[PDB]
Amino acid sequence: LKRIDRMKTEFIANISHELRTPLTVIKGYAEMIYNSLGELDLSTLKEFLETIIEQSNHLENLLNELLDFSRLERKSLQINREKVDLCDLVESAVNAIKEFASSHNVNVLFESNVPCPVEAYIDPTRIRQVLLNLLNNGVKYSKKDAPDKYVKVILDEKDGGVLIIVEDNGIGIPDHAKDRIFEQFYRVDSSLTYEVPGTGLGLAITKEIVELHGGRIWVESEVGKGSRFFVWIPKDR
Amino acid sequence: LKRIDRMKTEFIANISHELRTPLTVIKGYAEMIYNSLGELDLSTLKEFLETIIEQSNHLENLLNELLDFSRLERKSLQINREKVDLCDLVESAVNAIKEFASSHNVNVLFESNVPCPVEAYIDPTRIRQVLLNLLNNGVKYSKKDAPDKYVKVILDEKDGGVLIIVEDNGIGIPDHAKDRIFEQFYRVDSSLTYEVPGTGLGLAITKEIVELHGGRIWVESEVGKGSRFFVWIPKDR
Amino acid sequence: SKKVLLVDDSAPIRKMVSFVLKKEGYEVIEAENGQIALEKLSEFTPDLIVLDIMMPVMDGFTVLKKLQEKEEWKRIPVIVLTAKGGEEDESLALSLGARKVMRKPFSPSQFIEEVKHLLNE
Amino acid sequence: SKKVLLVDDSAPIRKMVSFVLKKEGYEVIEAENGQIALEKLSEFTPDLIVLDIMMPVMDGFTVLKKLQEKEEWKRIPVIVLTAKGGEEDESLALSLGARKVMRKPFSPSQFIEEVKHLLNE
Ligand SMILES: Nc1ncnc2c1ncn2[C@@H]1O[C@H](COP(=O)(O)OP(=O)(O)O)[C@@H](O)[C@H]1O
Ligand SMILES: Nc1ncnc2c1ncn2[C@@H]1O[C@H](COP(=O)(O)OP(=O)(O)O)[C@@H](O)[C@H]1O
Ligand SMILES: [Mg+2]
Ligand SMILES: [Mg+2]
Ligand SMILES: [Mg+2]
Ligand SMILES: [Mg+2]
Repeated sequence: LKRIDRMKTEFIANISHELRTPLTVIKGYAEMIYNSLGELDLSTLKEFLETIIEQSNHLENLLNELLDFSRLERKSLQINREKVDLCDLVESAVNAIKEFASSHNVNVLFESNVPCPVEAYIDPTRIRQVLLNLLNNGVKYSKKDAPDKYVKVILDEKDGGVLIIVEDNGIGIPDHAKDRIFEQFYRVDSSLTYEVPGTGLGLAITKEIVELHGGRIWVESEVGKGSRFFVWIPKDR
Repeated sequence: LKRIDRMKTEFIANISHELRTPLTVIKGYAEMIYNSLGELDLSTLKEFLETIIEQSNHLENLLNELLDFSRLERKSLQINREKVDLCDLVESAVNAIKEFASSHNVNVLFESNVPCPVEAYIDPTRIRQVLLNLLNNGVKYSKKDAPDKYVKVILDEKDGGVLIIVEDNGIGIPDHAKDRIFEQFYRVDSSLTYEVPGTGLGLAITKEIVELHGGRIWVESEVGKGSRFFVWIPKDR
Repeated sequence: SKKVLLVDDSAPIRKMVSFVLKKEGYEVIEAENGQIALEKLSEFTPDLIVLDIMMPVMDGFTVLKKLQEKEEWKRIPVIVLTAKGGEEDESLALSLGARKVMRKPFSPSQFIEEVKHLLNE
Repeated sequence: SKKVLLVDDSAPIRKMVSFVLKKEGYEVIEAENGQIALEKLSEFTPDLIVLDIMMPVMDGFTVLKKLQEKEEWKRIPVIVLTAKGGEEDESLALSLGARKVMRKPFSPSQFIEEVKHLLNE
């Protein structure tokens, strides 16, 4: 894992790119107001201040994600388990990615193979974060011209625990990267050459969360066609 | 230089710390306005929007510094030289650090050993950035209880070029760090334990700038007492 | 009222940029990625394209390149509006027919000035 | 009107926090580092200390510790207002006598609520 230092330096630039997206909005609307003081009514001004507050919240979160990363590398993150219904947990996650998936005309689907009161002893916030990460990547890495772009959550329970699959007809993942995509800061060359927004952190965070539950995450995909992400979480003790 | 990976991970947390300082101001004033819509007059509102715009500019700059870092590591930064009067260049730099040095009751002093129309063929913006970095560190790392805290710029020309010294009666620098303080992401343990704001980038950037002029930078200091930074820039061709 | 194709993957940016553009009386058509953009270009010609670079599905450079290889598209003025710092990126975009390149974050007024300059040429 | 010692190394924060505090009629005394703070404490006792952690010259924890070792100082209520995320840092500050710990960025209203709660105890 030497070449890891070459990854961390490409990440610095990627951090500036995504941090300056909400900053654009903030400095934008703020200048809009500061100039159009007469023209603006004091009720659209409210609408404008709202989005500044919300956008400064978004970049607070992007920083929080950086901390939670270094909270896992430094190895101190606590996992607060409880009994949750995964059916409504993933439904909440599917509903959270609605507007993002709509934009790029990606269909979000949830399918359960086993009757739906599926309960498990897991961290409700941390598992959601895993779902969102995978779901997002599903949308983020969809094919250029594929008639119907979709992301599919398949929820099943078997093999001594619960099994979650996140399927997409997307750009697929090459063989040499099938393992390395879970490394910190690792992005597949394609993401770099085709200017895809990203950090290389999502999956590294995701993996550590899954394995802190004593579970496992892997990927089965072929470069042209479809990517499937497998998340397994054990149930009994 | 293996342990460099351990430094880059402490930097992630340090980046969040300094980025969320101007963000505090932005989300602050923005909430102040959004709530006190009636109470606020439309002329203090101007004063408030101004500082939001200026503070979002400050964090734009903090991101710019991160790029310019990875612009030197990736090795593409162009140096645009011209003939500048260093006397007024450092005076501008001394005047730029006025309010910061005042705060922590640090005296900023400029002294020239050679008559003052000192000209050199150098990048006016990049050298200033070096001056500011050293000057800032002068203030940033001053002694707890030293009657009069000072930072001193001594400008002289000798030894085949121009010699700039930045002196401070500050916390000093240990022997093992005398060389390593110019490495990327390197901060002396003291900076970490005593919760001093910083990134570990300043000097790494500074060094690369100095050496792109074909110059050299070193430090002579003793841990208790005083630190002197030497910047040498050659003149003839 | 002229028509503008706004191409960017950030809704907040689109919503913001749309407001400044519509304030000057212009009609705005939004596209969230490079492919969406090209689909909308096939069934109408806008007076201006405001173009982002880093997007999912299709990036701005690909768009720039695909605009060039068509006669009806290569004459449409394009402002590149990107969060990318580089001088290589600016130079590339210009060589692919982009008129102006503006770095994010930007001044909405100066943006408006530049939009008007290209719509009155 | 109660008196508050505002300790922080960022002028913009001080200026902002001062505005919210003075809006509620309070008198504000500003300190830009841990040492400045302690100098001002020796020649007056405030009703509240708003304290930053990461500062040059002297950090907030050092302050917290030096406040404890004096009788006239260890009863003054302290809000720690820091850009540091940690649960270890919150716990440490509390064990050093800090009443509340608030993470930056924060809500100026909730801050004001917490200031009033400690000044009416
Ligand atoms: N569904 C997917 N299809 C194709 N490639 C993917 C998918 N998910 C992840 N990848 C690749 O794995 C890398 C790591 O993923 P992640 O940790 O989420 O980083 P990023 O922030 O770049 O998305 C991505 O940069 C991308 O190249
Ligand atoms: N004038 C000084 N006195 C004492 N220590 C210093 C001084 N300047 C720099 N240092 C040490 O060298 C490290 C590297 O400096 P710099 O690159 O500016 O990083 P930082 O962003 O932490 O200031 C600092 O973290 C500090 O520990
Ligand atoms: Mg991701
Ligand atoms: Mg520095
Ligand atoms: Mg984009
Ligand atoms: Mg501070």
